[PDB]
Amino acid sequence: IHEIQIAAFNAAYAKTIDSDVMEQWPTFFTKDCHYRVTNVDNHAEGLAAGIVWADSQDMLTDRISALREANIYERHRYRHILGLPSIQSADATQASASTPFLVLRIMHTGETEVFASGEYHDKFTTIDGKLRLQERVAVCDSTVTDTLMSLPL
Amino acid sequence: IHEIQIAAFNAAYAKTIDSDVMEQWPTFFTKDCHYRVTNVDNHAEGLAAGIVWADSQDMLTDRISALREANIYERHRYRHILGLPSIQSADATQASASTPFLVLRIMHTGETEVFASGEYHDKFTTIDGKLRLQERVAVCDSTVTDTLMSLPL
Amino acid sequence: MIHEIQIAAFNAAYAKTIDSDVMEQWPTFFTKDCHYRVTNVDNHAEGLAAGIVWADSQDMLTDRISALREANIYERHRYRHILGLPSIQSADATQASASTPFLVLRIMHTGETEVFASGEYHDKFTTIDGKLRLQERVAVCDSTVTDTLMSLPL
Amino acid sequence: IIQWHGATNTRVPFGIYTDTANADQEQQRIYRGEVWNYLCLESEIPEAGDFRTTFAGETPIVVVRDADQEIYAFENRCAHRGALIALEKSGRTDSFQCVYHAWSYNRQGDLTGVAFEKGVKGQGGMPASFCKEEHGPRKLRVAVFCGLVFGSFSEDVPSIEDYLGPEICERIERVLHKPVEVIGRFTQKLPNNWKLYFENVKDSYHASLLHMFFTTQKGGVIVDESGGHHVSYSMRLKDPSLLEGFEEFEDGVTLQILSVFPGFVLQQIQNSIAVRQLLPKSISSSELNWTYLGYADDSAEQRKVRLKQANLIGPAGFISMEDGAVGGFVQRGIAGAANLDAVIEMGGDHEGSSEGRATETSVRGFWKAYRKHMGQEM
Amino acid sequence: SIIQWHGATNTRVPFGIYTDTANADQEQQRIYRGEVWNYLCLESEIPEAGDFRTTFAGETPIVVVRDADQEIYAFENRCAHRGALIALEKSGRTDSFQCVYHAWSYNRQGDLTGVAFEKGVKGQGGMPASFCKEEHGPRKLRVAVFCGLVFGSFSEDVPSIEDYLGPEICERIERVLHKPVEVIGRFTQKLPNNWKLYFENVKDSYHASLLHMFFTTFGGVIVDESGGHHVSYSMRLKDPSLLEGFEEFEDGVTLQILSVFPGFVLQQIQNSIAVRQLLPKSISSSELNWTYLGYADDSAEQRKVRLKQANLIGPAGFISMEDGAVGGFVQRGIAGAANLDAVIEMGGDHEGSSEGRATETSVRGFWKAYRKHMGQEM
Amino acid sequence: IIQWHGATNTRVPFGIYTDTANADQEQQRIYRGEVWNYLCLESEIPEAGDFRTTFAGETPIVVVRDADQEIYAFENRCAHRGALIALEKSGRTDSFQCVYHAWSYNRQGDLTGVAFEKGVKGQGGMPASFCKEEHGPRKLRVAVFCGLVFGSFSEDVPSIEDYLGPEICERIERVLHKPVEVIGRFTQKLPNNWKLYFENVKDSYHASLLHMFFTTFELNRLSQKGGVIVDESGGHHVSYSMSDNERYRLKDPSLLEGFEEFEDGVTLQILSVFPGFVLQQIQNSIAVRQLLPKSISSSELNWTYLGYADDSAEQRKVRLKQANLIGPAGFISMEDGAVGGFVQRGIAGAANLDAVIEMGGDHEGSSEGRATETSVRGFWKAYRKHMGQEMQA
Ligand code: FES
Ligand code: FES
Ligand code: FES
Ligand SMILES: [Fe+2]
Ligand SMILES: [Fe+2]
Ligand SMILES: [Fe+2]
Repeated sequence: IHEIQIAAFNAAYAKTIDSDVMEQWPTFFTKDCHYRVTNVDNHAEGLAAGIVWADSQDMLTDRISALREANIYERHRYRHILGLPSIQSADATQASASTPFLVLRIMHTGETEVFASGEYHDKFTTIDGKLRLQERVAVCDSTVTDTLMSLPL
Repeated sequence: IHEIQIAAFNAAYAKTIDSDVMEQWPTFFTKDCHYRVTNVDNHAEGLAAGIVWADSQDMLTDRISALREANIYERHRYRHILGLPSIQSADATQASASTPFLVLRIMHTGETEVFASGEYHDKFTTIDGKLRLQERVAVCDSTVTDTLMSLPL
Repeated sequence: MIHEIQIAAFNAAYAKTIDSDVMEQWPTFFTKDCHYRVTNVDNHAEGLAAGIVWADSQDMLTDRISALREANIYERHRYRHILGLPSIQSADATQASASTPFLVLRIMHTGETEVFASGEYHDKFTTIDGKLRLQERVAVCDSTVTDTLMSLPL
Repeated sequence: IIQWHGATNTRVPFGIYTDTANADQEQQRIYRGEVWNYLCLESEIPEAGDFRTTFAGETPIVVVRDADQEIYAFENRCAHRGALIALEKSGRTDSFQCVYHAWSYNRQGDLTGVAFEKGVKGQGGMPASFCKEEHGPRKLRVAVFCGLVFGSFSEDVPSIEDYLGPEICERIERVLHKPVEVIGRFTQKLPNNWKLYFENVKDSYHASLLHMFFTTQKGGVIVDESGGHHVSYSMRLKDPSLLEGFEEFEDGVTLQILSVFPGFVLQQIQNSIAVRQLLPKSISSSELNWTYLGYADDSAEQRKVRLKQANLIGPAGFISMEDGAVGGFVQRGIAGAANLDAVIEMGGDHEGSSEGRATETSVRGFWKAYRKHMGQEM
Repeated sequence: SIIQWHGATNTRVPFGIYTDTANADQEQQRIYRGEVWNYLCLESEIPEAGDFRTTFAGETPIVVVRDADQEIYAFENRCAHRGALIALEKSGRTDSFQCVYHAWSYNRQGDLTGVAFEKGVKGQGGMPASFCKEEHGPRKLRVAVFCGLVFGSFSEDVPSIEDYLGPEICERIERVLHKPVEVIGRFTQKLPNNWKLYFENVKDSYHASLLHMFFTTFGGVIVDESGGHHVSYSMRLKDPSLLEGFEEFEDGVTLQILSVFPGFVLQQIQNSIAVRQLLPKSISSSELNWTYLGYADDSAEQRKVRLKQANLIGPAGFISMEDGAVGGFVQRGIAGAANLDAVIEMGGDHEGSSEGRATETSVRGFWKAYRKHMGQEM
Repeated sequence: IIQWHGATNTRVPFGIYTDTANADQEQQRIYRGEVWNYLCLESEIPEAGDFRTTFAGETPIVVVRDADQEIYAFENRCAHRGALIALEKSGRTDSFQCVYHAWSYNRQGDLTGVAFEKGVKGQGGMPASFCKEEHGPRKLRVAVFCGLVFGSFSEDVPSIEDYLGPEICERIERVLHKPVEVIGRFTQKLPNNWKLYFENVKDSYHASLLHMFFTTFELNRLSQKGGVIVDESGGHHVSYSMSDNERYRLKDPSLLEGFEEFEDGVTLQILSVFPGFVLQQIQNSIAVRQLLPKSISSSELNWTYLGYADDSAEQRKVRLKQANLIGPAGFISMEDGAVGGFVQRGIAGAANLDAVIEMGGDHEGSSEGRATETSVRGFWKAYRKHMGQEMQA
């Protein structure tokens, strides 16, 4: 597992969220994954809470369900701009990697702002063909989220 | 014909616009190209108009000429930050792909802003050895342009 | 041969060192005899030599990091670098002239995020014992303006 | 301060472009006064329940088609605690319902339901002195003219026809003679007070001075009776198909630019047709919403011509890019000059129709209408 | 005038109260720095001598610090020389505070301890013989600690904490904060609205099952004496472990939300425990600081329960996310309506409990306290 | 609202840093009043037609070399409808022409041409009462002193030598004594009111307290006499400082090694001129700074780094190395950037209170020793005089 394979998976992950084909987003994770949105201060102090906290793929599907069916929020999109992954350790089938990210938010009425940046802390595994996330934790540089966070990072 | 291929073309496309060596920008396209800048709204509704709308290399050459010699605007530069492309289909010579982009505008006075973001919808051909754009449509996430757009995305 | 992806993985390690504030390692990306400078497109166009930071030894870099740790007063904050794909001007098996686009965000410990610098690195790379080493890095910033102060190098 | 020199519109006090308290009074006296605000095209809300959200000045609006071709418009403000009612740029609905506490509104903006109005279990709810009937966002008078939808908060505003006057009505009719179609929407955010863009669109004097493209023709200007509305008319590229066009008008007028106070433009440049909506945002910023048009009956060859001609207009327009930045140069040039005056004397103090370029008659015309609405005549 | 109340009743609120900047300055003077208690932090977050955190009361920067006697002290984060912030870290540990500018130093009470070069260097310069250290320092707060909640007031005259809270509030706080707590995460949510819209929101039982559709998809309130404080109580998921819980309060109360004027919330939603601090920033923006809590005695399964339920709250919460946005819907819906009023007529004002679904008595309660403090009664 | 405590400057009202009406008055009474505003160096506009755009206070300005070898400055505002006339930071022009309706201007800023002034085909154009000579941007008086170009709106400001006074003139002359060369420009955006920065640059008190770099890496530093000069206006100041080898716990001490060049012994000379100019000499590091107000809460510091035209490559390299001490990432300067913002935010709840400025006594005269705020109180003496905020004692 090389950085450009992870880069390629990251392109599809990002493309998925950015194009609002949100139903596909859980498929990027194993059945029993961890996914968490957090910030450096929590990370630094070893605090476990997340803005999003999931320990199964089902919970990701349900989060998406709620986005579709229940939650009220104004329309907006993301634009993800990722950097090159760094691998901490890798096999032929598993990897620990971090990836730097920037996420713009563009309101439907036109305003664009830097909504989040940081790095994903990942554990990857290979099911069949391609890479799959067992863990993705989005450690955000800022402790501040503007208004609300409706789409996952 | 894969990601890194396209990424390397993009890098040179971006270096071209960013370093104001703009005369060479049209050489990135075939003689019978399509170039449009639009936004997600227009694109979602199938509306065809473009902030810029060109259907030949020469038309681009003219835009750059108008920019050098005719039009009045305050001096500014762009900075492109591109993500990894992703291929819809490819052969050995022809490719459909999309690249995410962020474009910063830095006025000559010092102010930096996120000026545009979105994805390029691209059609690539080969012209003996070196990749060339048949079509680039810069689909902007925002329906707002700050002040004016003079340099191409 | 030095190619674009050795450079990009090098850049990713470079950025990771600064962004994660493991700043004692930053000087080791560089040769003992390196040039490092931070400047802006105007100074570069007109050929002016001064830098916001101006170093002609690795030791100069180390000294900078020491001042950062021991001496200087500043509000805590982090950078996040977002690098594009390098392009190489010249190249053989040991050495390359290269350029890479950068965006640097600054996030204050209080939460504000802003685009802090953007531009391109102008690099001269060599090889010591396997992987790359910068003989020279010039951060040419697109803006003439620095917001408040620059503490961390680009 | 914002002191007018005299009754003449020859001198405009630079403070008019920076004084925030004046801006507030513009909101009361112009946007929510005796004007018609441009909302959208009737073909953009073709079916009952089609709605759009926009602004009159600073105030958010809903405009919406109801039964039997009827269009209605009201304040996008819930009569409960003031939340925006419609959160979408566009959609289609039977009923509006506030997301906050689930009050509902018909297509005309009447309040038709209050959540737990009667109470629950005869606990709480509204006092008996409460009439849905007496609570509602402000409704706007609506007027349609050649497909253009306009809105006014004012019961005393004249008819769309008298407001425009005969000259303007004919020149509108001239371009909007048959069904049109939206081929694109772009918004251009302007780094100036709205008034600078508006004067700019009426400013025939810069036409061939600022825009050094459009030379590398008998001119003239109509101004209406009030001063508020105006028409400007005219009658080494490697790929010159940008500029190739076709006759379309019975008349060989190849440029008609037309303005309706306080923020509507209709443009015909060759075969390039567009509507512009100008909206104030802050004291030093405004927004210009472009809608590019073709005709329904465009041939394929014809549509393409509009698409190439559009290169002249909009945010990267070979002409329009310059109209966007120039208000900003004014905004900044006067940074140290709030107590001084713009000098606007080309063609004297005349404020009526003229022939020729060497005048600023329609610019002064805008100030006459502005001072009329604002109560700032001497 | 945009801030003129319509009567002595709190059934009408003038929309100008959310945008008038002179009035916000008055809020700083009469509320934040008046007879109130501002929430600073939990005593457990500063457990050792010399541990401190920086925060705000209103717009005024504050330092809160533990001393060796086990007591907690708070003072304004302003050097008594030329005004610099004293402490620059969000949290740390120290013996003395020292200003980075000219190194004046303060004890953990905020008294000025040392002036650099007060008596010159090498007998040259320094202070005048008339200078006296004792006579200069930042404003010191009164500190009150209730169930580990650290509050601060600038006013000598504010009632004691128990008296400020009232008995009903005290016992609802005591019910949640009964044994040692442990912070399990911090997040901040910037709100695009005036602070008062959020604080009204948290008190607004009326919206509970109208705005938040999560529950139908997949009551009861009390106001303090003051009006200031309030309590809200309650007695198809691919993975429903999200809403899986466990008994821990021997009363069956599954939802307790409690507010303390002018910006503290304590919440219990099933097993999800949190504190919120609400701080004004500009006229149209505020900041909501979340401190997620666990009990120090949590088992691993209990704790994971908390972690999972937290998906209900905070910036991405299945409830909370709508709470963060709705303020901004009001802020933007009233853009043209600074002259008009919120209508808050729902439910009756009485001694005792009310059903939460169909009353606005807690919102009115906020306004009674507000007018009192602001001198705005009639 | 904006009330001084008394007749001395030992107490400054914190409201002076946030009051917007007061800031408007600063524009009339300071920037467009009886002062000299720093524009640029003569050597930066050496050929006829060479111009730069900049500001005096908030007002945009163009400064330009004409064919008679003199330098002229005028307001960067077209006399027609207000457009900026010159849109480039720098360049070279024959005539200036506003981009909007092609009005033309010579290099003194007189209006020379109005498009269609007498109509086209006998129609339109200007009334007879419009005279080009009565209509132009405001011209500045221009003064050149040792290559420093300054502008004033006021016909009543003293000549530059008199405005500066003898002490300041000589010390400008001591550094600016032979041709200089620009070797670097950088701008620092400051997150405070302009006045917090100008006070800071006058503030000798903080020199060895805020800036810990020297004390941190000191091993063998020979000790110095420090002092402060204040001109009689109070508006202008100079801060100064004056084995065999200085030793530093630095891997590369070259950072700090230089050569004698002033025949002087003075190792640090920092000089300020009301309301916003700095000339500095820190060993061999020479620079000028231009300070401009931007909003009530922000300002801009424009740095011009200098060498001498006679520098040898070795000497040059010393300057380039010492430059690490200064600017946005200076071992000293980075801190000057942040500290005004610390004040701007510490006083958020304190607009009714006052700064205490009592070091070195109650007046604004020269002083030996760094443990003084005399040059700070000096600033406010000149400030309150321009502003009409003096009190009877
Ligand atoms: S604000 Fe609309 S129902 Fe309450
Ligand atoms: S401002 Fe704190 S010691 Fe001077
Ligand atoms: S604004 Fe300058 S010529 Fe008209
Ligand atoms: Fe124009
Ligand atoms: Fe809620
Ligand atoms: Fe300093």
